[PDB]
Amino acid sequence: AGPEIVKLKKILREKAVPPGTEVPLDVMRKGMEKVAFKAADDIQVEQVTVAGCAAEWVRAPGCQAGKAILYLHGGGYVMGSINTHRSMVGEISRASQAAALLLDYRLAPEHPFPAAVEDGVAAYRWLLDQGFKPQHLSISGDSAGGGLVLAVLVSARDQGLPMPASAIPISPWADMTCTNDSFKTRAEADPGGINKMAARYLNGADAKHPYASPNFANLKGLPPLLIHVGRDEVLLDDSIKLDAKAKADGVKSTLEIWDDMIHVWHAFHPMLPEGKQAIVRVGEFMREQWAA
Repeated sequence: AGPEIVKLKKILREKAVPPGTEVPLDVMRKGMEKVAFKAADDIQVEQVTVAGCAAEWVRAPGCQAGKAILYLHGGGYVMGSINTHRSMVGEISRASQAAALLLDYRLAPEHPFPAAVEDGVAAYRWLLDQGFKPQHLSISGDSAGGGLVLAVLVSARDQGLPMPASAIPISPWADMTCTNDSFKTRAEADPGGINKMAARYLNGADAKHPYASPNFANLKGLPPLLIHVGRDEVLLDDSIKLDAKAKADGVKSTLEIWDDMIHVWHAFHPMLPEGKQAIVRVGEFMREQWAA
């Protein structure tokens, strides 16, 4: 075992709604805004707009000259925002000695798929039109953000974009049909409302569309991947298959299933030792890919 996730699973259990209570969308969004972590005080921010989206360049101490991270936040594609993900991304910047571009890409259901892919690609392109050098770039992202990381890669590659040096999807949702065992096998260990979000993002598009659900994509050509995911999460299967397909596709990845972990446990770094360490390790990984 270990005891910090025990306290914290108990905590998260008492705060989740029931099973299948039906939460409005602005009620869910404000929820997330109201309980989002304050970024550490040593982190600095600087707002920018990019491809018509608001953004923050998110810089911790340490940050090196050429380097950058296109960070994409999770939230189901229908929620989450610079603010909800500022704290964790600070930490990932601290661990990786790079500044992050923390994108407020378009959300459904006002902006359905392929909107948020069109934003990712456009931000990446922008980083390049700023003269960040592909091999100095990394791209990372939790949850829905994690699948998008992929989707932006396939997408940018299809359009002739030089690939970045690493990509680090965290607990990615890369399969919008949500049909994987882990939704059953793993359900009792996590805290379908995730299907309503597909429906919201998809808005009737092919749910196996490569750019929506990149576990059905051609990944041939993409850069070394490090994929994080907790044994006690519903989304486990999405991460193993991500690893399978990459393998299948020529790509390097290191799947690291962390046990007794839950969805994006990184986000609980302020009170969670594995939080802190998973983040450190995300850092080592892009630093490693960059040193190469």
